[PDB]
This record gives sequence, structure tokens and C-alpha cells, in this order.
Amino acid sequence: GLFGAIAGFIENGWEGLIDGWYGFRHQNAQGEGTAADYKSTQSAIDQITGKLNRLIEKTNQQFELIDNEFTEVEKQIGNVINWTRDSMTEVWSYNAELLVAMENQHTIDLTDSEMNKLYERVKRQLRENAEEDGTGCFEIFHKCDDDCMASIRNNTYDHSRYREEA
Amino acid sequence: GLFGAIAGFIENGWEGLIDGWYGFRHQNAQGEGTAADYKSTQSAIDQITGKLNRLIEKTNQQFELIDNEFTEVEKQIGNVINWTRDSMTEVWSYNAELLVAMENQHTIDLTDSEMNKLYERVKRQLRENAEEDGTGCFEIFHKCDDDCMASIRNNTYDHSRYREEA
Amino acid sequence: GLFGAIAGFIENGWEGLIDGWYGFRHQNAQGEGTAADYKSTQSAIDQITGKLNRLIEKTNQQFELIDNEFTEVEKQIGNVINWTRDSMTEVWSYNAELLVAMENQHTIDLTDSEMNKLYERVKRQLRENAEEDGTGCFEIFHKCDDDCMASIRNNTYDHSRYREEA
Amino acid sequence: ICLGHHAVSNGTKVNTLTERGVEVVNATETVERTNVPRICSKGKRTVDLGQCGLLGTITGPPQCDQFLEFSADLIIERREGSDVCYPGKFVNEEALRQILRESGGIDKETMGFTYSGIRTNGATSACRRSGSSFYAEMKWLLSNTDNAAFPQMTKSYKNTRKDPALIIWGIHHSGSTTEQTKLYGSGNKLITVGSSNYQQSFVPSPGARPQVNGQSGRIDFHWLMLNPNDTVTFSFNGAFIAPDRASFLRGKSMGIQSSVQVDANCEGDCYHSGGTIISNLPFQNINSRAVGKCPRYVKQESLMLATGMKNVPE
Amino acid sequence: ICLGHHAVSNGTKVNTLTERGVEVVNATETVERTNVPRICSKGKRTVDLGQCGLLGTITGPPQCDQFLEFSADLIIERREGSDVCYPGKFVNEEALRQILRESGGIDKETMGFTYSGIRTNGATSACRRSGSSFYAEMKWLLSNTDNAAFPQMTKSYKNTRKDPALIIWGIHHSGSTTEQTKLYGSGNKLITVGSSNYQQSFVPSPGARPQVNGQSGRIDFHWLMLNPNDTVTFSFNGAFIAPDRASFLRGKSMGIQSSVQVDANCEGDCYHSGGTIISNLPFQNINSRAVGKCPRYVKQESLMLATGMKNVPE
Amino acid sequence: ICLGHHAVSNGTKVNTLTERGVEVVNATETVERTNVPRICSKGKRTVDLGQCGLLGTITGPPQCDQFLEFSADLIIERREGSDVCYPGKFVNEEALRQILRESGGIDKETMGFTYSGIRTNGATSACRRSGSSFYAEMKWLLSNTDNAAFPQMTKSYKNTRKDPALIIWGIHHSGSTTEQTKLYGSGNKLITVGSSNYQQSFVPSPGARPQVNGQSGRIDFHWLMLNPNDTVTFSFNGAFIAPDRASFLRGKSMGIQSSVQVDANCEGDCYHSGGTIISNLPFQNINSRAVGKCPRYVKQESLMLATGMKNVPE
Ligand SMILES: CC(=O)N[C@@H]1[C@@H](O)[C@H](O)[C@@H](CO)O[C@@H]1O
Ligand SMILES: CC(=O)N[C@@H]1[C@@H](O)[C@H](O)[C@@H](CO)O[C@@H]1O
Ligand SMILES: CC(=O)N[C@@H]1[C@@H](O)[C@H](O)[C@@H](CO)O[C@@H]1O
Ligand SMILES: CC(=O)N[C@@H]1[C@@H](O)[C@H](O)[C@@H](CO)O[C@H]1O
Ligand SMILES: CC(=O)N[C@@H]1[C@@H](O)[C@H](O)[C@@H](CO)O[C@H]1O
Ligand SMILES: CC(=O)N[C@@H]1[C@@H](O)[C@H](O)[C@@H](CO)O[C@H]1O
Ligand SMILES: CC(=O)N[C@@H]1[C@@H](O)[C@H](O)[C@@H](CO)O[C@H]1O
Ligand SMILES: CC(=O)N[C@@H]1[C@@H](O)[C@H](O)[C@@H](CO)O[C@H]1O
Ligand SMILES: CC(=O)N[C@@H]1[C@@H](O)[C@H](O)[C@@H](CO)O[C@H]1O
Ligand SMILES: OC[C@H]1O[C@@H](O)[C@@H](O)[C@@H](O)[C@@H]1O
Ligand SMILES: OC[C@H]1O[C@@H](O)[C@@H](O)[C@@H](O)[C@@H]1O
Ligand SMILES: OC[C@H]1O[C@@H](O)[C@@H](O)[C@@H](O)[C@@H]1O
Ligand SMILES: OC[C@H]1O[C@@H](O)[C@@H](O)[C@@H](O)[C@@H]1O
Ligand SMILES: OC[C@H]1O[C@@H](O)[C@@H](O)[C@@H](O)[C@@H]1O
Ligand SMILES: OC[C@H]1O[C@@H](O)[C@@H](O)[C@@H](O)[C@@H]1O
Ligand SMILES: OC[C@H]1O[C@@H](O)[C@@H](O)[C@@H](O)[C@@H]1O
Ligand SMILES: OC[C@H]1O[C@@H](O)[C@@H](O)[C@@H](O)[C@@H]1O
Ligand SMILES: OC[C@H]1O[C@@H](O)[C@@H](O)[C@@H](O)[C@@H]1O
Ligand SMILES: OC[C@H]1O[C@H](O)[C@@H](O)[C@@H](O)[C@@H]1O
Ligand SMILES: OC[C@H]1O[C@H](O)[C@@H](O)[C@@H](O)[C@@H]1O
Ligand SMILES: OC[C@H]1O[C@H](O)[C@@H](O)[C@@H](O)[C@@H]1O
Ligand SMILES: OC[C@H]1O[C@H](O)[C@@H](O)[C@@H](O)[C@@H]1O
Ligand SMILES: OC[C@H]1O[C@H](O)[C@@H](O)[C@@H](O)[C@@H]1O
Ligand SMILES: OC[C@H]1O[C@H](O)[C@@H](O)[C@@H](O)[C@@H]1O
Repeated sequence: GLFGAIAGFIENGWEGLIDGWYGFRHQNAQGEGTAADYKSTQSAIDQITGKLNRLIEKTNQQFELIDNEFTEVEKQIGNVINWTRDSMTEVWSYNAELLVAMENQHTIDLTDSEMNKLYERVKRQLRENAEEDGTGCFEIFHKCDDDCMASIRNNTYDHSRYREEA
Repeated sequence: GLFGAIAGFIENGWEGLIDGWYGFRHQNAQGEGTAADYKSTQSAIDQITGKLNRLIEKTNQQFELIDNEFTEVEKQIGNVINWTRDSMTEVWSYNAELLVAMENQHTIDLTDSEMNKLYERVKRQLRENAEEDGTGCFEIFHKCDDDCMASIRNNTYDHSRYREEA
Repeated sequence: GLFGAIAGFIENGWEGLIDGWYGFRHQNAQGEGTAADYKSTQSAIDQITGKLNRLIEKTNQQFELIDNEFTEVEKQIGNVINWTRDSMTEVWSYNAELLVAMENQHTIDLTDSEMNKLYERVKRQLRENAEEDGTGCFEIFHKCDDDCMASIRNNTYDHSRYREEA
Repeated sequence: ICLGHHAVSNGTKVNTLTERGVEVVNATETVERTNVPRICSKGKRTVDLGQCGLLGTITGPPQCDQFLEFSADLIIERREGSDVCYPGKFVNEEALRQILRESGGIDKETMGFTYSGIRTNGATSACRRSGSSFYAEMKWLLSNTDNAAFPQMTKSYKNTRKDPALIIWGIHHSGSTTEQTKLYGSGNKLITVGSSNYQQSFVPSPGARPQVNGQSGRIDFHWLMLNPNDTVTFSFNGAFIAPDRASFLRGKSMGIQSSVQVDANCEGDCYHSGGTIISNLPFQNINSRAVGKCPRYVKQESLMLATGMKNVPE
Repeated sequence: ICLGHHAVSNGTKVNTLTERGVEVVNATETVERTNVPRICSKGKRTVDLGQCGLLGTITGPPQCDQFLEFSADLIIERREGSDVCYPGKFVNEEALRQILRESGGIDKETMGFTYSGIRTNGATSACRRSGSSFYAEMKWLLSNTDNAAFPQMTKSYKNTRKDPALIIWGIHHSGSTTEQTKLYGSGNKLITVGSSNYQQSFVPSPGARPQVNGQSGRIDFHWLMLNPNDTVTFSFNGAFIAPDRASFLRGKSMGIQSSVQVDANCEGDCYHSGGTIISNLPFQNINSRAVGKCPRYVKQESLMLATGMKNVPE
Repeated sequence: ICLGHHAVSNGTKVNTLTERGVEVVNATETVERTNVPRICSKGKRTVDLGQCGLLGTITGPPQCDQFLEFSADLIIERREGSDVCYPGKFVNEEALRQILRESGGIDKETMGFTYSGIRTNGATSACRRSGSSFYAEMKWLLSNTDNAAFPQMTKSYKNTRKDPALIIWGIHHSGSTTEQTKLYGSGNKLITVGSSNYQQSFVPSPGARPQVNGQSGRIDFHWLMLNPNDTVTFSFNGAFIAPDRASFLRGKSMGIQSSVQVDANCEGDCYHSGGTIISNLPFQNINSRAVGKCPRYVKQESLMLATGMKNVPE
């Protein structure tokens, strides 16, 4: 992934996070907790649903047939016709494989981005109240209770209130 | 945008910044001010002008015509010809739409990057003399007068001189 | 480059780094030293070797020939055949140039990423024991001897041990 | 607090621009392979020609009495279809099939041809009907008495309608010069069809030939498309199988070849010999000769589109 | 201090790989739609065939006396063009048009054909000129006296030039066997044209036929391309319309069909029936049959290329 | 400590989506230009027709006695190849070449044709062999005594094998009506070939004609493909050049045209007139008419694929 986030400085993903695409997993004084982040998730989904839509379109182009399965057409014209059809088949097959191969590349990268987008959100948010370890976790330098951990999630965490106290 | 900059952690753009593509908007002791950044702007423009150029090329390929608008050619050969022409039309139309759709995706992302490129420039520049809020602003921890704000623009700001004093 | 790393906030590359693609160049108390980073390098190479592979495939599609170099076929059918062949030639030429032009764009960007990937690795690693100047160097706030500089390379540097002492 | 992303135990393999067979959290096909073994005709005006040959709908052989004037959205040819009675062939046939296939159907209207000094019966057991007869939209102009002499005859029609007209005519090829100077007069027989942008001439080729469907002679049909206000002229002296009626296309329609049953319960726009390719995907690997509004035919059996991040199991 | 980017009130919608109709700060067309209703011929050597039929420039009908030898870069056929005099047709015509269209023009040179015992007049009111005559680059070899007898005649030419030669010849189709055994001798008439890589034989088909432009007979022209140093041989005994001169291509040129006026003020390389597509864009939605150096024809009317960041209004 | 990337003094220029001629640390071609001036036939069963014309392998001219039944993977036609003896031509030839080119080779089997009251010699100095003879897989059915009379003769064959059969037959075109009523009887001659899905009829065209390879007459060969269990019927009365043997395709094979030597040391699958394009690259700029499994032909001479980061010299 171009952003070094997914399949990067975040080792693996969470198989228990069946709530969304991304999410927060904290470990405050009391107990832990793992909640998905609606914001980022929908952003990716929507976009990906985008491509899929872009790809499922109507070729309102109608082709009448020119061959004949019963009673074959003359041989000279026949080979020319098929020589043509195959050339076309060679082309579309090539296109078909490049589109999908290309699209996918982008798709995957598209997530890194979103994942990375979130991370950078949390960082800048916490200002100078937490440190960036490297595994994707933010060790908060102050008792961040459940109401607090979540405070960060719904983007309401006001570093200042706990600035000095950090 | 893959970089989460434009249409991201920078809410909207400035409709008054008709000077360049990107730029700095400060609010020092005295008065504010809004100046475009030539560096980044030209970088993007140039590149985008690049694609446009890449796309406006000469198909030195000349095709003689094989049909006939007055006096129609035989029917069998006629349908084959058109069956062919349409197949070609179906292809080019597909290409034409993928190129533009694909190019554009990239184009847009290309800006995020440049915008983000700038931001990261300003950050690393200011070293530990300012903080990163999140709206894309840098609250300088020291009277950064007009000569100072600008000092940052033209990349000459020497954090050290104001290091302690921050 | 979309990441602003290569050909960006890292001015030029090192012509003496013939060991790998990326690498570390330090200047500790004693002497300096320049060692390539296997991790990042292989990551890029592998991927790029990927495309090249994707591009070197077998068109198991066999076309019999329909023209005649000795004894030319009838004229009407002849022009149609060639009108077709050229149209196909126009197409493949277009594809051939877009693929390469497109692939390349991506390729280059692919490195920025990897380079940037590394840099962000070193940063987050050093935690708050070093500062980010901007030329791509990390001025360590503590005697980082050869064993130390390298300590960072092989990702084993434990900021804490030198935390206060920084 | 930490932030991450999801992942499943068994991902799905796909192909990237840089890798091959990478597991993503989830993908979806792109090349249709499912086929519906029926001709989904719901809502479409269908006409299964059956034992009638698409071309036979223009001449009039027994198999086609029920199709001399049909209206349709979807026409269907069956391998059992035949456009013939008396042994013979249709010169430049596939072209005619391509036209009628999209004609929307045909509409007959006499040629206004009346005759004198000759007979107009001319039937044959090869064209069995009501106990031995001839085509239908045709008339086998015959020389009155045996070994008689067919006149300098000339007949002409003028398409006075907005759209062009399909005009047919056949040339009879007796199984011998003896049968020829019997049915029609004697000597050289010349049939010349001419119009504004057309002008050929035909000559009978009477002589030994196999005996298909009881006859050794042959009647080959010819055809042109008469432009609006244009006039067609026939100049013959025998061996000419005259056209009693012209034909006009009703409008849009599509023709297919299938060996599969019609089904008015499902809907399709991409037909082919063995069914209908019902899918909204861009590519298909079912039949390269499918017609209508279809997905492009490719070689690959499957090209999977990632619809999720890369999958990283614990 | 803060840093941002620009934006406008009314952006421009475009299509991405992931979205549809996204506003960017600014885009630009990609599919040309503007057409110039004239044939931009500035700098090009033009020849508007007018009432002359491109093929008629080879035979020599009155409409083409002014085009029997022309030089050009751009040739132009008009719907009013006709390559005929005596009613008739050019066998395998479109092929010949395709050749002459790029011939750069033609250059005539006699065949060196002289005759004996026959006449070489043979004119017709159908080919009106100076008060009744015949083609021009032709010679209607005729039997001296009426009902006479055309000789075993044989004529042959040899292209002794670097480039191949275009050789023509016509077969006359009298309006009756009586007119035939009059103009030429009597009995079977056989015209056989042969060359290194060519060899056909033609036979007249005299008989009833409409009366176009005052004649009921027909003269159909035939043609082959004579290779360098090769020799063409004509073996006939009448009904043969001989070629007085051969033709050579001058070199490059393009042929188009238009119904629009010529204009030497503008320049174009992409012509088509109704104008010139003057544009540097890659795609066009104007005419799918445009020719020359054009932009590829597509279906879409507009495919907009973003030339700016995404637009985010305040 | 600092971290950077590599770079070289002289990079390699490539084209991006946004720039043109950017230096990257290293690239690699994509459009093959190297050609091997030989026909790399290693491992393939090859047959260089040489002076024998691919079509001549079906009729039997002297040049082809050694190729009347050949097996192969790769067939090769040489410009010096000829499929003829007696001057003449093969009607609808290129089609036949396209078939035999992939036939894998041919396998002969008699037609089982025996005759009566006529001769079966008919030879010619034009078809020199062992001192004057005729084709080989043919039989020039001739009228016993001079000016005699060829009988109503009829011969028929039935392909009783799994795969279809190639059936040939020729029509002789004497150099005069006199030579015709000599070799065969007198009067109209009609040759009618008929099968399930075939049915033509031919007529000789005897008359003046050049004298190629010592003869002024001409024998033109005709052909059809006989389906399994189907039966072909020949109905003639002279001027017919009968088929002594039928042909069957052995299976896969490819045919090429080259003027270059065969080489069993190298291996290729992409042949063309002047060599073999041996490469694993996707595009080639060598020959647009190359055949087999080749790289797509493009216009560009070089399309370089970056295989390294951007190059930034100190
Ligand atoms: C693609 C298609 O229409 N199928 C036909 C198939 O029925 C037949 O076996 C073969 C040879 O006739 O040609 C095609 O493969
Ligand atoms: C694309 C083009 O050349 N236009 C012609 C148009 O003039 C005509 O109405 C139609 C039927 O003849 O065929 C094409 O649409
Ligand atoms: C691409 C190819 O097969 N080469 C031929 C070349 O030999 C010849 O000079 C020309 C005209 O005959 O046609 C093609 O260019
Ligand atoms: C005359 C002939 O070769 N027929 C084949 C046909 O059997 C085949 O289905 C088609 C492609 O599928 O290619 C055609 O060339
Ligand atoms: C013989 C025939 O069908 N003519 C049409 C022609 O009118 C039309 O313009 C062209 C595509 O535009 O397709 C051709 O098939
Ligand atoms: C009949 C004719 O024009 N022959 C040319 C041939 O010489 C040329 O090689 C080919 C493309 O290379 O295009 C064909 O049209
Ligand atoms: C095995 C599975 O999970 N199936 C779902 C599928 O139903 C859904 O259409 C697609 C996109 O929403 O995501 C897949 O993962
Ligand atoms: C409405 C408008 O602003 N028009 C300009 C146009 O003149 C210019 O060619 C293009 C690229 O420079 O940018 C557009 O925004
Ligand atoms: C001039 C040079 O350095 N040549 C090498 C080449 O041998 C190698 O195949 C390619 C990819 O490994 O990288 C190139 O730089
Ligand atoms: O496979 C499609 C189809 O091909 C035809 O040629 C025959 O072989 C059929 O029996 C078969 O069903
Ligand atoms: O529309 C292009 C053109 O098409 C032709 O078929 C006729 O309908 C013309 O009158 C018309 O101008
Ligand atoms: O250039 C390829 C080939 O083209 C042919 O037309 C002739 O000109 C040959 O002499 C030449 O070798
Ligand atoms: O017609 C298609 C093809 O389908 C196959 O299943 C068989 O029934 C064949 O006999 C037939 O030819
Ligand atoms: O019955 C299935 C199929 O079998 C094949 O062998 C042929 O006989 C076809 O005509 C038939 O439709
Ligand atoms: O020729 C093109 C076409 O243009 C249209 O504008 C009309 O003038 C038609 O009569 C004509 O056929
Ligand atoms: O006058 C415009 C145009 O009108 C059409 O109806 C036809 O008559 C064309 O020949 C003519 O050019
Ligand atoms: O056949 C290909 C072509 O190759 C060239 O090198 C010359 O030898 C020509 O005479 C020949 O025609
Ligand atoms: O000898 C090379 C080449 O020269 C050309 O001029 C022709 O004569 C070819 O037949 C020959 O093969
Ligand atoms: O397309 C409508 C109209 O187009 C042209 O004017 C001609 O083809 C007319 O016959 C037709 O009615
Ligand atoms: O039996 C599977 C399949 O085989 C071939 O493709 C044809 O005979 C088809 O008609 C048939 O359905
Ligand atoms: O292309 C130049 C040259 O090519 C080949 O040698 C032949 O076609 C020659 O007739 C021609 O002069
Ligand atoms: O009138 C608009 C346009 O309509 C049709 O496309 C044709 O008749 C054209 O010639 C004409 O210019
Ligand atoms: O493909 C194998 C098989 O396919 C169909 O059934 C027919 O074409 C058979 O003649 C052939 O043996
Ligand atoms: O001589 C270079 C090259 O020129 C032309 O392409 C042909 O004559 C080739 O056969 C020859 O190899």
C-alpha cells in the first residue's frame, strides 16, 4: 500500500471488528473496548461502491449478427470476419484484464489512504497529550477513562483540559 | 483525495485566493493577510499542463474511406464493414471514457499531494516553535509579525532565533 | 512524486549508495558511514519486478494469416482487410503507449511512497529523542555512536534508554 | 487507544498491477459465465420461424404459408428451417437474411402483374400443398401449349411508398434442353432485371443434374432493393419465375439462431444460440457470437474486482 | 498562519474512477463537436470532379472532358457526379474508386492500337458531344459494313514504365441479337483479356432491356492493373469496346465525398461529407466516417478532462 | 543520521502520464525490434513447398510430385512456388490456401471413378513429366476418337469419413471451338457439380487466347468441401477435368510466406516473411503481418518501461 498504513506500520487487522472497516481499540484504566469508526468506513465504502457502479453499465450498443451457425457463409469472407472478431476478442480481453488489474491496485491503495487519514486525524487531535509509538497506538499521558477514550472517537477530545495534566 | 488534505482536514478552499493555487493566510499581532504560494502552484499547474499536452497529440494516421455515401457498396461486404466500424467505435468510446475518468481521478489526487506537500513543508520548517491544530493552521508560539509570517512563506524562518522564545 | 519525498524534501539521491535502493547515512561522534536499507529496497524491487512480470505474458492467441505477399487478393476485400488491420494497429499503439505511460507514472510514485515509508519509520522510532530538520536528516539529541546509529537501522533503538538523555 | 482496520480469516485472491493473487477482504466477479438455456422473450413480439426458412417467408414455400406477412421484435431461425420447395438456392442469401432479420417483419402488396398468351399455373409435387402446387408469392409463368413459344414479355413495377421495396424473381434451370423448349419456347432465353441503380441479366443453364425432392431442374431466386419512386423492369422470354408480390420492412427487429425453447417469463437483450446471457457485468465468457445488447466477450473465465482493503489475518 | 488552496463559486462537473459528476475547479472538453461546413483546402491542390464521375475520368464521357488527366492532393466526388454516357455499369467499381481516390491524379498515354478492315467510329446520341459522339479514351471498334463480320482481331500492350498501369476495356450488350449481328459480325462473340496474373473472358448478353438515355443496349467497363514490364493481351471478335489509352497514378492524394463548398482560406486534414473537423482534440462525435488525419470517433458527446483540483466552495 | 535513496550519473529517459522524457534510474524496452532472419523450426515438422504451389499439392503438377500427401506443423510457401501446369487459374484460390495452410497436411484417397467409351489419357507438354503427361491427382477425360462425342456421363462420390473432404475438378477452356468439338463431342457442354449444401454449374469458354507455356487453352480448377456422409455428384458431357482423388486434412498446422532459410536450431512461434520474431515483449515494430503467437504490432519504435525510481543526480 502506497501509504504504508494497511499491511504496514499497522501489522495486521482485527478479525473481531465486524462493525466497520476501521475503528478504535483502547485500553483505559478500567477495561478495554473495540468500536468501529463510521466516518472513515463510509468514506471508503462509498467510493468503492463508486467504481463497482462505474463498471456495471449498459452497452446500449446492439450488434446484429453477421455469421451463420446453420449454413456457413463463403470461406474468404468467413475467415476475414473471424480474423476480425478474434482481433476484437484479443483487444477486449486485454482491456478487461488491465481495467480490473489497474482498478484493484488503486482500490487497495485507496484504503491505506483512508486508514492513514484516520490515524493522522487522531494524532493532530491529541495534540501534545499523547505519543506516537509506531504500532498504530496512542499512549495517552493521562487517565483516559471510557468517557475519555470515546471522547476521542466522536472527535470532541479537548487536549487543553488535560494539556498540563500530560 | 488520497492524501486527506484537499476536501479533507482543510475544510474548504479560499475563493479570494485568485493569486495562485495554494497560499498562506496568517493572523499576526497587527493585521492578517492572504498571499498565494508560487512554488506549489506552479508544480501542480506544470504537471497538469503535462497531461493535457499528452492528450492533445497528432494521429498522423490517415485513413482513406472504404464506404460510399452516394451509390452504396454490396450488402454483404457493407454490413461486414460497418459491423467492423462499430466494433471499433465501441472500443474507442470505451477507451475515451476510461482515459478521461482515470486521468481525472489521478489529477484530483495530484493536488491533494501538492497541497499536503506544502503543509508538511511548513510543519517541518517551524520545527518545535508552533503546534499543529488540525484545520490546517499553525499557531505560532511567539509574536510572528508581518516580516515574520512572510519569513515563513519565502522559506527563511530560522526557528532557532525564536526557539527558546517558543 | 505524489509523496513529496523523492525529488522532494530530499534534494537528490546518493550516487555512492550502490548497495541498495534506500539507506542510512549518519555522522556520529567518531566517523560517518553509509549503509543501504535492505527492507525498503526489496519491497520496491519486488513490486516493480511485479509489473515487469505482469507485462511479459504469452499471447497464446494464434492468428493465421489472411493476406498474400505473392499473388495479391482481390482489391475490394484487400482494402477492407487492411483498413481493419490498421484500425487495429491504431488501437494497440494507443494502448501500448498508455500502459507504459501510465505504468511509469505509478512506478515512480511507488518509490516516493517506499522512501517516505522508511522516513516515517525512522521518525516514529526515534520518538521524542531527535528532531526533524527537513533535508531528511535526524539530528539525534545524544551521542549516537556507531553501535547506536546502527541500533536505529536494524530497528532496535529503544528511545527510552536515552529518553531523558535527550 | 489504538486504531486499526478489519480483516477476515479467508480472504479472496485478486490480481493487482504489481502482484498476483493477493488476498483482499472481498471481491466480486466481472466476467459473466451463467447462461439461461432459453430465449427470454418477455414483452417482445416473437416469431419462431420453425420449419420455415427466413428467406422462405419472401418466396412462399409450404413451410411458410403461416409467415408470408409477419410482425415482430424478435425473429428466430431454427436449424430445421428451409426456404425451399423445388430444389435450388438463393443467390447472395446471407445478405438477405441480414436484412430481413432486422426488418421488423414483412408486409406484402401485389406487383400488379397480369399476363397474356401464356399460362400462370406451373406447379410441382416438389412444392406439395393442397395436393401439388407452386410457391406462393410467386407465379411460374409458363408457355401455353407444349414446345410453344414464350412471348417477348415485359413487366414493370414502381415502388410508390416512402420506404424501399424488396423485389424477388427466380430463374428456372430445367433438367435438360428438351424440358426447356417444352415448358417455354425454344432457343436462347434471356431475363434482364433493371432499375435505377441496378442492372444484371440472367441466362438459364438447362442440363443434367441430380434429382432432389423429385425434380432435376432448379429454380434460383434473385433480389434487389427498390428505392422510393424508382421503377424495376423485367425483360424476359421464359424460364422466368415472376414475383407476384413485393415486400416492405415494418421497422426494427432482431434475428437470432437458437436451438433452445422460448420463454416469456424472463427478459433478455443478449441472445445467442443456446440461451440468453442475463447479466449486468461488463464481460462475458459464454459465447463470442452472442448478439443484441451484450457484455463484451473475453478469453478469461474470471477477472475479480476487489471491493475491499487488503486482507491481513492475525 | 494557515495554508490552504483556491476555489470558485461555480465549479465544473466531471467523472472520476470512483465518483460521477464531481466539481473540480476547472475542466476542458475532449470530444470535438464543432464542425466547419466547408472543405478547408488551403495549400492543397484541389479538384472538384463536379458533374464528372471519378470513374468517368478514366473512360471519357462528356462530363469529364476537363478531367481526363488531372493532378491533385484532394479529389472530390459530388452526388451529381456520373461516370457514364451510354447506359451501363462499371464492374467492380468501388475498388477502382478507392484506387483513383489516392492516385494523386492520372496521366494518359496511348495504347498504340491501330486497326484494319473495321471501323473505329461508333458514336451515340447518348454520349452527346459536339453533336453526337462516343466516350473519349475509348474506341468503339465496329464491323465495317452492316451485318458484316468482325475479324479474329488481337491487340496487346506492354507497360514499360516503373509503376503499374490501369487498363480498361468495355463489353457492349446490344439491345437484341439483331442489332448485334449488325454492328459486329454474327454468331458467338468472345472477348478474352489476359496478363501475367490475370485472365478472364467475357461474352456479350444481347437482348431486350429498358431504354436509358435513348439506348437499350449497354456497355459495361472492365479493368485490371498491369505490372511493370508485363504485357496485356486482348483477344476478341467484336462487341469489344477497346481502350485507346492507359493510365498511371501520379502519387499521393485523398478522395472525399461532400456536398459542401470548397474554401481555400481554412486548413484541414480531417474531411467528411459535411465539412472539415478542425480540432486538436483526441475524440470527435461529429461523423463516424470522417477520413484523413482525424480524432477517433466515439459515442459520447462530451468527456470532460479536469484541469484543476477538486472545488470546495465556502 | 540521515536517510536517502540511490541515483546514477546518466539515467534513462521515459514518458510519464504527466511529463515527457523524465530520467529514471533505469528502464527497459517494451517494443521488440530484433529480428531473426531465419525460420526457426526446431521441434516442428516442417515442409518447405519450394517450387511447388500450395494449391498444386492438391491437383498434382510436376513441381509437386513430392508433396501430394504431406504431414506437417509448419508449411512454407515460396515466391517461386507455382500451382500450375497447363496455363490456368484456381477459382477462389486464397480461400483454399487459407484452409490447406492449417490442414496439418493432406491425405489422398481415390474417388473410385471408373469410365467407359472414353479415353482417360489426355496429356500435354505443358505438364512435362517423364516426357509429357498431365497433372497427377487428375484425369483429363477425353472423347475417344477425334470429333467424337462425349457421353452423358455422371460420376458421384460419398465422403464416408468423420471429417469433411476437399473435392476438386477442372473445366477445360479450349483455344477454339474447333479444338473443343475435337477433344470432346460437339455442341453445348455443361458440367454441373452438386452436393447437399452446394450447387453450381459450369460452361466452357473456348476461343482465342494467348499461348502460355505452349498452350492457348486453359483449365480452371474448382472446389468444394464435402461434409461427412454427404454425396457429391458430377454431371457433365466433356470439357471436364475429373478428380481422381479426394483430400482430407490431418489436423493442426500453420502456413507462412518467407524468402528466408529454415533453421532447426532456434525456436519460434511468431513467423513472418523475413524471419521469426523471437521475444517475450508485448509489442513489436517489426512486421504488421507477422503470424502465429506474436506480440501486438504497434507504430512506436520504442516504449520504455521505468524499472526504477526517478533519478536525481547530485
Ligand atoms: C463460437 C461459436 O459460435 N461456436 C462454434 C461451434 O459451434 C463450432 O463447433 C465451431 C466450428 O464450426 O465454430 C464455433 O466454435
Ligand atoms: C454516419 C454517416 O455516414 N451517415 C449516414 C447517413 O447519411 C444515412 O442516413 C444512414 C443510412 O444511409 O447511414 C449513415 O447514418
Ligand atoms: C507490411 C508488409 O507486409 N509489407 C508490404 C511490403 O512488402 C510492400 O512494399 C507494400 C506494398 O505491396 O505492402 C506492405 O508494405
Ligand atoms: C469459416 C470458419 O472458419 N468458421 C469459424 C467458426 O466455426 C468459429 O466459430 C468462429 C469463431 O468462433 O471462427 C470462424 O472462422
Ligand atoms: C449498408 C448499410 O447498412 N449501411 C450503413 C450506413 O447507412 C451507416 O451509415 C453505417 C454506419 O453509420 O453503417 C452501414 O452499415
Ligand atoms: C491491396 C493493398 O492495398 N495492399 C496493402 C499492402 O501492400 C500493405 O502491406 C498492407 C499494410 O501493410 O495494406 C494493404 O492494403
Ligand atoms: C462472503 C461475503 O462477505 N459476501 C459479501 C457480499 O454479499 C457483498 O455483496 C460484498 C459487497 O458488499 O461483500 C462480500 O464480502
Ligand atoms: C472559466 C475559466 O476560468 N476558464 C479558464 C480557461 O480560460 C483556461 O484555458 C483553463 C486552463 O488554464 O482554466 C479555465 O478555468
Ligand atoms: C545499465 C544497467 O544498470 N543495467 C541494468 C540491467 O542489467 C537490469 O536488467 C535492470 C533491472 O535489474 O537494471 C538495469 O539498470
Ligand atoms: O460446441 C458447440 C457446437 O459446435 C458445433 O460445431 C458442433 O460440434 C456441435 O455439436 C457443438 O454443440
Ligand atoms: O442525416 C444524414 C443524412 O442521412 C441520409 O440517409 C439522408 O437521410 C439525408 O437526408 C441526411 O441528411
Ligand atoms: O520493403 C518490403 C518489400 O516491399 C515490397 O513491396 C517490395 O518493395 C520489396 O522489394 C520490399 O523488400
Ligand atoms: O446446436 C448446438 C449443439 O448443442 C449440443 O448440445 C448438441 O445438442 C449439438 O448436437 C448441437 O449442435
Ligand atoms: O439431440 C441433441 C443433438 O444431438 C446431436 O448429435 C445432433 O443430432 C443434433 O441435431 C441434436 O439436436
Ligand atoms: O447530403 C447530406 C444531407 O444533408 C442534409 O442537410 C440534406 O440537405 C439532405 O438532403 C442531404 O442528403
Ligand atoms: O436542398 C437540400 C437537400 O434537400 C434534400 O431534400 C435533397 O433534395 C438534396 O438533394 C438537397 O441537397
Ligand atoms: O521479399 C522481401 C524483399 O526483401 C528485400 O530485401 C529484397 O530482397 C526484395 O527483392 C524482396 O522482395
Ligand atoms: O536478390 C534479392 C532480391 O532482389 C530483388 O530485386 C528481386 O529480384 C528479388 O526476387 C530478389 O530475391
Ligand atoms: O431521418 C428522417 C429523414 O432523414 C432524411 O431526410 C431521409 O432519409 C428521409 O427519408 C427521412 O425521413
Ligand atoms: O454439454 C455441454 C455443452 O457442450 C458443447 O458446448 C455444446 O454441445 C453445448 O450445446 C453443450 O451444452
Ligand atoms: O520502396 C522503394 C522500392 O522498394 C522495392 O525495392 C520495390 O517496391 C521498388 O519498386 C521500389 O522502388
Ligand atoms: O439540419 C441538421 C442536420 O441534419 C442531418 O444531420 C443532416 O440533414 C445534416 O446535413 C443537417 O445539417
Ligand atoms: O468437438 C468434438 C465433437 O463436437 C461436436 O460434437 C461435433 O463437431 C463432433 O463432430 C465432434 O467430434
Ligand atoms: O535492406 C533492409 C530491408 O529493406 C526492406 O525492408 C526490405 O527490402 C527488406 O527485405 C530488407 O531487409
